Amino acid sequence: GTILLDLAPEDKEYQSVEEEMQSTIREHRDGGNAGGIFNRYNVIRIQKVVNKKLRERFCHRQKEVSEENHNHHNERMLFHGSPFINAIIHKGFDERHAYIGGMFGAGIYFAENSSKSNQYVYGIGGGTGCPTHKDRSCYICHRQMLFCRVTLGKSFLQFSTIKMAHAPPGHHSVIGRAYAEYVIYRGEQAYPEYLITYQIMKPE
Ligand SMILES: CC(C)(C)c1ccc(C(=O)Nc2nnc3n2CCS3)cc1
Ligand SMILES: [Zn+2]
Repeated sequence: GTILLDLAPEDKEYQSVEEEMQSTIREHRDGGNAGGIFNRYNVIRIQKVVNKKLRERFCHRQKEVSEENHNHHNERMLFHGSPFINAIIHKGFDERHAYIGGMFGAGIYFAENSSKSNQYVYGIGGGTGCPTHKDRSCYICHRQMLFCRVTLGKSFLQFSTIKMAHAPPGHHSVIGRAYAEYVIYRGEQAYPEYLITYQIMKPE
């Protein structure tokens, strides 16, 4: 099944992913309620997910999208957080477990900003936080999030909240607008490329 490759801190690839993660921390409108308070992550581990069934399904989808998007994937690296990352890296994304409460409909959601996704690591609104301390801003418990290859194909820009079950005709994804949220409606338009294990760090 799924094989995890551990990246070394010396690898440029490691240093790019951590750079994307550290440099996209923002202040969120809920004052850090869901995701905690921090200016930095402490990155513990970065692992590359290798799964043959999933790579195959991703590629397949990727080709269909290319055809309808002038032979462009429009692939982006985006974050995703969920308390079921473990099911994700073994069975892929599953739109049947879509974010029912999502602003732009029932799809699978991704962020440019790591701090956005981190808000969903323990559940929606941050849930009741970590299992041990029930603390959404815990600094001890290890969190995991995904930095994913996401096939956006042709994106539809939505500036209003609106329940969508699927992308608009001729489109493969929705970009919704504070900051943009990227939504896909098919699980195979995302591959969980990097599994990041980390902590949020208490500001000094
Ligand atoms: C399994 C349950 C708890 C239903 C679930 C529901 C929604 C999400 C999710 O959408 N997470 C996420 N990661 N990055 C972003 N988001 C949404 C904003 S941008 C993850 C898990
Ligand atoms: Zn904890």
